Amino acid sequence: MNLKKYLSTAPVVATLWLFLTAGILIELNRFFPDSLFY
Amino acid sequence: YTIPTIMVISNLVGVAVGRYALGRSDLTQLIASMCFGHIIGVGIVLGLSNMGVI
Amino acid sequence: GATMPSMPFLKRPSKLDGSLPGGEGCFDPLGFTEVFSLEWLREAEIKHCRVAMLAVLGVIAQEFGTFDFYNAKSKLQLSPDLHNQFVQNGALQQILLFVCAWEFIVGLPALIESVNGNREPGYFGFDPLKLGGTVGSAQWKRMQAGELRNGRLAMIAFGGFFHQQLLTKQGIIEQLAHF
Amino acid sequence: VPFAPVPEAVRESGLAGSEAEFDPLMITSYLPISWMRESEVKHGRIAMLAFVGTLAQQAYQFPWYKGAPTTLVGAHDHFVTTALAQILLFTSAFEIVAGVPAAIQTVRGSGRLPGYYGFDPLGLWGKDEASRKRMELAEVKNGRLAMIAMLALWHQEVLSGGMGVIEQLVKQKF
Amino acid sequence: DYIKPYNNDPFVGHLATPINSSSLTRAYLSQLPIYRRGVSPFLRGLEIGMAHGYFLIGPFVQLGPLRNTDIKYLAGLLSAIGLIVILTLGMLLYGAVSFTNDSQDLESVDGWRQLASGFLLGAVGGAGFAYLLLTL
Amino acid sequence: EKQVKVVVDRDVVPTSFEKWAKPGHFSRSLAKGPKTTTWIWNLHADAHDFDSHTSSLEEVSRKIFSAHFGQLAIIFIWLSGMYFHGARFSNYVAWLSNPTGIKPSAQVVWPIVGQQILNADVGGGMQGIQITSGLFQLWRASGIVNELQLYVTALGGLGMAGLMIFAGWFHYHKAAPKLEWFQNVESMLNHHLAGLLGLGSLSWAGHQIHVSLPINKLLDAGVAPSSIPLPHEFILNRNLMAELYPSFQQGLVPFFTLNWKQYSDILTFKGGLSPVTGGLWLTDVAHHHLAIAVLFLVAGHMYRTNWGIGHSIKQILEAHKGPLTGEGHKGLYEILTTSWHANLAINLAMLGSLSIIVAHHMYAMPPYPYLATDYPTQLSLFTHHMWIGGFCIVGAGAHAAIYMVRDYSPTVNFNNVLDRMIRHRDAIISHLNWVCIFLGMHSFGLYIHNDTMRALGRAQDMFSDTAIQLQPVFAQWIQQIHTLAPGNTAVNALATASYAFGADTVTVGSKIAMMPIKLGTADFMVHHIHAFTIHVTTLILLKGVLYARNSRLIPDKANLGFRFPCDGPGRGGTCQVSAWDHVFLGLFWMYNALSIVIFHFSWKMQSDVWGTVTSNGAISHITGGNFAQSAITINGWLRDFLWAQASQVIQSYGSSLSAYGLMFLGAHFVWAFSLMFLFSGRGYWQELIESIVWAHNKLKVAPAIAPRALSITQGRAVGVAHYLLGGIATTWAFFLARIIAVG
Ligand code: CLA
Ligand code: CLA
Ligand code: CLA
Ligand code: CLA
Ligand code: CLA
Ligand code: CLA
Ligand code: CLA
Ligand SMILES: CCCCCCCCCCCCCCCC(=O)OC[C@H](COP(=O)(O)OC[C@@H](O)CO)OC(=O)CCCCCCCCCCCCCCC
Ligand SMILES: CC1=C(/C=C/C(C)=C\C=C\C(C)=C\C=C\C=C(C)\C=C/C=C(C)/C=C/C2=C(C)CCCC2(C)C)C(C)(C)CCC1
Ligand SMILES: CC(C)[C@H](C)/C=C/[C@H](C)[C@H]1CC[C@@H]2C3=CC=C4C[C@@H](O)CC[C@]4(C)[C@@H]3CC[C@@]21C
Repeated sequence: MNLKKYLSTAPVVATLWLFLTAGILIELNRFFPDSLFY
Repeated sequence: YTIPTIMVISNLVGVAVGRYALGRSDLTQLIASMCFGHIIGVGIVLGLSNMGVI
Repeated sequence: GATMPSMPFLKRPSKLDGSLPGGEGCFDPLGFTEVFSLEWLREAEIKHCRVAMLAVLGVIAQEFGTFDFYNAKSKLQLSPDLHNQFVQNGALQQILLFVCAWEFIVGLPALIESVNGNREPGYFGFDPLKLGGTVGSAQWKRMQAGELRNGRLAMIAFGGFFHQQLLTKQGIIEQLAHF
Repeated sequence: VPFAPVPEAVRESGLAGSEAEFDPLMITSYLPISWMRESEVKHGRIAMLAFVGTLAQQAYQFPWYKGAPTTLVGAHDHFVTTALAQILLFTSAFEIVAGVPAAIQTVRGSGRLPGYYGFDPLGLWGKDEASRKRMELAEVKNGRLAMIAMLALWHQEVLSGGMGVIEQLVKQKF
Repeated sequence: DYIKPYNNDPFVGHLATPINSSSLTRAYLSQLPIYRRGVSPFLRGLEIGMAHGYFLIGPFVQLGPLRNTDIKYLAGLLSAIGLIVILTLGMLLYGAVSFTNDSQDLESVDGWRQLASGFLLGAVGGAGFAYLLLTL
Repeated sequence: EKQVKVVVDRDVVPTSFEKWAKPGHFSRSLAKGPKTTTWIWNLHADAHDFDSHTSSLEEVSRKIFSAHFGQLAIIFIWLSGMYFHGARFSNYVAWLSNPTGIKPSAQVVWPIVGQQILNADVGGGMQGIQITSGLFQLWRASGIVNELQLYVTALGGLGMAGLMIFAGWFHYHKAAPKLEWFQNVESMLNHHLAGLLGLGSLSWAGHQIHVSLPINKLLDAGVAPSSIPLPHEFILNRNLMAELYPSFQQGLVPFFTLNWKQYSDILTFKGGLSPVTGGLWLTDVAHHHLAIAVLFLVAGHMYRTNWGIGHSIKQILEAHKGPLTGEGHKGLYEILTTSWHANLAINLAMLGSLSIIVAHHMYAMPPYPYLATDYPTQLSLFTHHMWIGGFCIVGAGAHAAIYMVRDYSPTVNFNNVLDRMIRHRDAIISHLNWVCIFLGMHSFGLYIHNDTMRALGRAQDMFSDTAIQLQPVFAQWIQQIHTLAPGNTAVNALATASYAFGADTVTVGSKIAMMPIKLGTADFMVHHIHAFTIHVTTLILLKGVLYARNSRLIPDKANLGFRFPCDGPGRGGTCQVSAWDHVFLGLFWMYNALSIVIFHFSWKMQSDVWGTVTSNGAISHITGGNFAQSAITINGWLRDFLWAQASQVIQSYGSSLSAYGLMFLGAHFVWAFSLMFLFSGRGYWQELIESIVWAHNKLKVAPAIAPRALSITQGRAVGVAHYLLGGIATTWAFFLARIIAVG
């Protein structure tokens, strides 16, 4: 019953990391919309 | 009392055909023959009624 | 007649459960422990018992005093209007914040530990006043059974409180005093 | 061979429940005897309760429900909304918790006597095994007389234009 | 049981099925201008052509571009004759490359040349006869 | 006699996460470590292939029963999602108040990157994306009037999904049936015929009689949805049902007395569409469900199971034998009881055919209310079921080939229909190929000829109504017979089954619901095109299944397997010779056939059926009679259909339909990206990957998992997947945008 190892596999870790990245991007886009030319 | 008479006749016909086909007399054959007789009697009665005979 | 083994039902074959604190009833007519872990179910039952006891006493206590600084436009404590207004004013939002914090930071580790076979279900080691005595001895198993029974009664009484209030549009004390 | 001459030995003679072997259709030969016996005892208990309830409700009504029809059909239709609905809810709960699994286990090999529960508060079952056997045979014997009785009462009420059992026994017979 | 190997010898790439081989089928396939015993290549070609041009004229006269004009039959006949000439050209080419010098038995250069000549003559005559029938 | 008994193994498989941390554990080769990037693809390619994992049929049967439960749970979660979306983010009540004016919508887009524009002004207060799934019409037909019922249904669906999750886990780790179970085809068929379908239709008929009928009757009578009594009230208070339907006054007595004719108020056979909503009469639908339930129940007592009465499928199969078929159907029973691939092939072909039939029957005889007036929903549903049916058919062929390559046995298939077919497979495929050539010439050549004639100004020499005419006399005749059936062959039917055959037109909300679909020369040519494409795709699939084991080119294709790249550059070239490749080609052909089929339905419906009706009966279609003379030429199909109707999907920018336009472009990209994988080989990509790997090596950043190019078979699969995705998405966006912008 090694759930940590499974959660550490490539698909799970990749989906979690990309989900966090997309969430950060979206959150930044609603708090700071239509960002251009810094 | 035409419908009950037709249903009883259909049940007897079903019993005869069931005994012949299955070749045995038991509760299983009895219920199966009764089901067949009912499926034949219900249809005959409804068909005759649709024709105005009964 | 009956089968070779018996259950308090007097007509059932004893399940895997034997004699646990407050579990002498072996009340498992529908197979729930045969497929699901016993520790998981025990943890859930104790958590339900505790939250329900607080809810029953809370419903009765809320009908006497509202602190005077909370609007409380509705005198029915188990009504959706009161729940929504307290959620909007932030009181229930803060209860949710801290209760979720406890469940994630501590509740989840506690359940994982009890599911692995290390922590007894519903044992948080909270004994400020030595009321239960030593763990796993006299005054503890009996007290644990008492907690389980009081919690089950509180759960059934909370269901009754909610249904009665929603059907009579009257409080518990108000309904007890009139019809 | 059996109590009925035309049918053959219906089996189920070495089991418990009734010395007489009345199973002309040999339904037991194609169904579990324990399950059928459990259904039979359940029918008997329900029918006996219904018979007493029919002879009681038609004679006296509780202060509550003051205005309510006494006929089985009328009473059912008038109470199928709140009273009988609640009765059904609780009886169904009892069957769901203790009813269905009991029969399931009995059929799956449990040694439970069909129709057995631990409901013997006054200890009227008896001490001697013979007394217990006679008592069970009496419960089933008294039953099957209440099932037929309930069917007869319902038919008489329907054919008598909603007439009570005693009322019909005192006014007319046809 | 009706389906059997063509020559009663398995491992052959053919099957003796009902319409494939039958009393009626064997009789019909046989006796045709081709496959009939005692028929010179020219006679086979003449029969085949007179039977081909006859039905070949139909399509051109009935659905030709000039099917609505007063020369629909003549235009269709000319088109059929041209198609017949092209087919004869193909036949002669096939005989020129496929067959070599040997006895005239329909499988030689001379045999296929006679067959082609007969086919051309028969096709032209059949087309003309059909055109005459249509005009009359 | 065999006892139809249940035997199971307890705690056969332990429940633990130990195997979750070892990808490829199910395969002996995949459990030794990747060593290359191809292992990642092989892990997913052979994940659901339970027959390759173990050689035991019992284990495969258990792995299928479970995972079937998982898919059932997935379907229940999806259904719960649809119901919750309807209850929380949809204008269902507003739509009920004004079904014709309010556009169905159950999706609300979050305002984040300007995507809030997608919230179309569908009406009813809320603004969102218009749904063309027919969820609103279905819910209305089911009697739903308030969102509380939708919420309860969503909760019930979630509970059912949880049950299907528990059942799947329990039937693999707590109680796994043995191979004797799953081989009781007689019992499985009896139960599925009388319990899954028979009792299911019976229960639905009861629900319609007690819920759909009264609620819909009140809705169609001008009663507000909030004022209609609750469904339970119609059951408790029989007075209401009696008032709405006097037949209920008699109760169930007429049923038991065979006086079924007394149920003429609820069990009608009107035959036509309701003039108020445009759909089938709910009474006819309830009567139909009752009849189908009784018929299925009677059919469910045919096979023999644990009793003397019944039939044996093996005996019936072996009994059918003739002179032209030596052993008839002998050995087929053992084939369908020892190989899940054969059963899957038959079931997939039938399920796909059933879906296609469903599409046709649903558009012609709109069953749900206000379904015909909602052209977007009609187009989407016909096209959707048409596509799912075609995909299931291609899958059926693929699984037939799989069984032929792996589960085939010469002893079992000896002198039977299957063996006799494999014997003359050359006659089958050459004659079928000849039919395909003839169909293509006489179908596409007619179109090409018309193009050539119109371009030359010789319109008098075309295959049209004015010029040479090709009228579907047989189909037109069947239509006339259907038009006259309600009075000479359907005595009790009061109207034609479908108004598409004839009779009169039906208009609801100033919109045409269903009018006679007249067939002409254009329909003759398009129908022949459909037949031609179906013949070529079935030829490809049949060829792949018949030669799956061997052929004159490769004498031992079976030993090579069902899914192998090729035998090499020998014998002139043996590329795409395996059956899997035949399925790969059949996918493109099925896509072509289905695309042409949906194109015909869309254009014909928009030019001769769908449209508006002005007062006094004047009819004006979306594309007024242009299909009669424009669908007879490829130029017309490109100008009047692909170019004229695309203006809505290309000009959708700046509005709520902009998303569709975006998807219209994206799909194209995908369809063009597939070409990359279809016109290329892995040798070149492997060399390019070698150079890239050298670049990585120069920086000490090379990966342990040696990068490799996609396998030949994997490359073909990726190419076909992208091709189908792009094409179907392009036609999806085009259809949805065109039908939503207008009509
Ligand atoms: C699986 C599908 C299904 C299901 C689950 C149900 C379920 C139900 N149906 Mg139903 N029904 C169905 C399909 C289904 N139906 C079909 C296909 C039809 C034919 C179209 C009907 C037609 C139908 C009718 C007409 C009625 C129901 C009714 C009912 C409800 C009570 C049935 C009952 O026991 O009353 C029993 C009624 C009887 C009359 C019993 C018959 C024998 C009695 C004992 C006669 C003896 C005389 C006695 C004094 C009673 C006088 C009755 C007389 C005045 C009518 C019940 C919830 C009833 C209802 O509750 O309405 C809302 C109702 O009247 N159904
Ligand atoms: C994964 C990356 C990510 C990140 C970095 C953030 C960051 C932030 N979110 Mg956010 N969020 C995310 C994902 C993320 N979110 C997702 C996937 C959802 C669901 C679509 C939400 C929904 C959400 C809401 C509704 C709100 C925020 C808010 C906020 C800000 C509040 C301050 C804070 O520190 O809380 C940190 C928060 C996180 C790190 C994410 C936790 C999200 C949890 C699951 C709460 C959402 C509950 C949801 C309504 C119901 C169940 C969801 C289910 C997944 C369990 C903040 C900086 C609040 C805000 O607007 O500030 C004014 C607010 O109202 N988020
Ligand atoms: C021996 C006495 C008797 C009499 C006098 C009648 C008289 C009648 N019956 Mg009837 N019937 C009887 C016995 C009798 N039946 C019995 C014993 C049964 C049980 C087997 C039935 C079952 C039965 C049914 C199911 C039906 C009738 C119907 C009818 C009426 C019209 C049938 C007709 O002639 O149209 C002639 C019809 C045709 C020539 C068309 C043939 C059927 C088409 C082509 C459908 C083909 C279906 C498909 C290809 C095959 C099945 C597929 C499978 C998946 C289901 C008619 C008044 C019909 C009815 O309901 O009346 C309104 C009807 O549907 N009967
Ligand atoms: C494959 C589809 C197709 C079809 C059905 C037609 C059909 C036709 N075209 Mg057309 N055409 C086509 C494709 C097609 N074309 C294409 C693709 C082009 C562009 C290159 C053209 C360009 C074109 C032009 C320029 C013209 C036509 C014309 C015509 C008409 C007369 C042609 C003619 O005389 O041929 C002759 C046909 C035959 C000699 C024999 C046909 C085969 C026979 C009937 C088969 C019998 C088999 C039999 C049943 C087997 C069993 C028998 C055995 C057992 C005994 C005709 C209706 C002309 C016209 O004016 O249009 C009306 C014309 O000028 N076409
Ligand atoms: C009348 C009894 C009955 C019924 C109603 C069903 C119904 C079903 N069976 Mg099933 N089956 C039965 C008896 C029955 N079976 C018997 C006796 C055997 C052994 C011979 C099998 C062996 C069998 C196999 C091997 C498979 C099925 C599968 C399925 C499902 C097909 C998928 C589908 O169409 O989605 C429709 C889904 C629904 C309409 C939802 C309804 C679901 C509920 C729970 C009804 C099913 C009741 C269930 C059969 C018995 C309850 C057991 C109890 C202890 C809880 C479907 C739900 C397939 C499947 O999907 O696997 C899970 C499949 O692989 N059956
Ligand atoms: C009930 C339907 C059904 C079922 C149960 C099966 C079951 C099976 N199939 Mg089959 N098949 C089906 C339908 C079905 N198929 C259909 C409809 C087709 C035609 C498309 C096929 C064509 C097919 C082929 C050619 C093959 C199989 C194979 C197999 C077996 C292994 C599957 C596997 O492990 O691959 C793993 C599955 C994947 C890696 C997923 C691939 C994803 C594709 C591209 C679909 C993407 C859909 C999605 C909507 C895309 C948009 C979203 C995107 C942007 C992310 C397995 C027993 C294989 C086999 O037998 O092994 C030798 C085999 O080669 N199937
Ligand atoms: C739409 C058609 C299409 C597209 C888009 C491409 C694109 C590409 N080709 Mg190409 N090709 C095509 C058709 C196409 N080809 C055809 C028909 C042939 C003839 C067989 C070729 C033959 C060919 C050869 C021989 C070669 C290429 C090469 C390349 C790559 C060049 C480098 C580059 O620009 O990288 C930039 C990347 C892109 C342009 C792709 C866009 C980025 C994507 C969309 C982002 C990732 C996915 C995104 C997250 C969304 C998906 C999410 C998921 C959940 C579904 C590039 C990816 C060369 C190469 O390998 O370059 C090194 C190479 O040598 N192609
Ligand atoms: C001729 C009258 C039928 C009209 C044609 C359309 C019929 C539809 C059924 C399709 C099969 C064709 C019927 C003959 C077939 C038929 O039923 O023959 C009879 C025979 C079945 O009789 P048996 O004695 O073998 O019966 C024992 C077994 O059937 C046990 O059930 O079938 C064959 O063995 C040959 C199978 C195909 C033979 C090759 C023909 C392929 C051509 C396919 C195209 C058909 C025409 C297309 C439409 C124009
Ligand atoms: C598929 C089909 C069919 C068909 C049939 C047929 C086709 C028949 C016939 C026929 C034909 C197709 C015929 C033709 C013909 C021709 C003729 C009869 C002619 C003639 C004569 C003459 C007059 C000649 C002349 C000449 C000259 C002028 C010179 C040179 C040489 C010659 C000799 C050529 C059948 C019905 C079976 C079946 C169904 C359908
Ligand atoms: C989810 C509830 C509502 C239902 C009743 C659960 C029933 C569980 C699965 C249990 C209860 C009694 C049955 C039970 C009896 C005895 C056991 C022993 C134990 O090794 C588990 C299996 C096993 C052999 C089975 C599993 C299946 C049953 C039916």
